[PDB]
Amino acid sequence: ADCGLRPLFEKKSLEDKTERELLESYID
Amino acid sequence: IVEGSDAEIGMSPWQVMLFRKSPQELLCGASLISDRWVLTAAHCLLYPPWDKNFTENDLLVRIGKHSRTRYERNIEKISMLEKIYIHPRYNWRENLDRDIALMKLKKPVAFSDYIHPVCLPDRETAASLLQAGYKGRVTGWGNLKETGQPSVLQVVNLPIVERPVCKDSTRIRITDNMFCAGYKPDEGKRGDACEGDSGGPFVMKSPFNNRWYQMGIVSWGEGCDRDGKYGFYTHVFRLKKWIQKVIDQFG
Amino acid sequence: FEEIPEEYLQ
Ligand SMILES: *[C@@H]1O[C@H](CO)[C@@H](O)[C@H](O)[C@H]1NC(C)=O
Ligand code: NA
Ligand code: NA
Repeated sequence: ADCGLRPLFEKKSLEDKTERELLESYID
Repeated sequence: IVEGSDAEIGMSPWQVMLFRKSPQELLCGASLISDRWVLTAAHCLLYPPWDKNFTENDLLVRIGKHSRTRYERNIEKISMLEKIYIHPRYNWRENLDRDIALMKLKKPVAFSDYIHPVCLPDRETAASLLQAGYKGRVTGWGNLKETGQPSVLQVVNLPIVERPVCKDSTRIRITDNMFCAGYKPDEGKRGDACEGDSGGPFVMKSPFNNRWYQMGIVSWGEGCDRDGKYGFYTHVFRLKKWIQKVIDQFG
Repeated sequence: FEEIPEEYLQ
């Protein structure tokens, strides 16, 4: 149920240095 | 990983190192999909042309790692294998079609800041995200160049490539159980998986629910980071019925 | 590679 949510990132609402590059590519 | 960067701490807490006991060395990457199950490429375990056919007792799984070569005391956890399951239609003879394997651990691994499972995609998430131009992320401790080795886990983000471009880049027969990713020569940016990254994950962060999904497994490539070549990845969703069958039957 | 604890190799 908790898959894919990282303790040091999503669980604490911190973003890693390059995840925004992925989001920007998701153009739908 | 060629033309990547050092991972952040806890950036890829599902990353697994497959570690040969004797001689002690990196065999492959892998990923954590539950407290007892690890996903990798079949060719990491079985590849007769190279006289490769590992049994459970040959290998260990190292989870929570960051450093390649260090024993990361109080951070990594080391698990023994109960059983390996290779896809029954893995095609080692020809083109590595269905390049997927599961490993069940002897005991559950404890989750931590450094150890946490990745999600496997549903049909809808796969349909939404597996589109040309959409980027995923590949991680591993493999070679830094085709022809050295990193101190810590490497990461690179790479775009999914249109199927005709994938097919036209190679003489190998490409199947629906594969996809390819990487930049085109005219795109400037670079990067690829390389030897030692096999079996590791290609992940995407769903913009719908904030979760990371493993869409691919590092499968094969012709050299590493060559202009006009692309990395090929096992299409996890296409093989998910097999994954579920194995987990349902064997726990 | 740094040696790992012997407990994992038994
Ligand atoms: C791999 O090893 C097992 C024995 O541990 C053997 O039964 C099997 O036939 C081998 N498979 C191939 C393709 O060599
Ligand atoms: Na071709
Ligand atoms: Na390339």
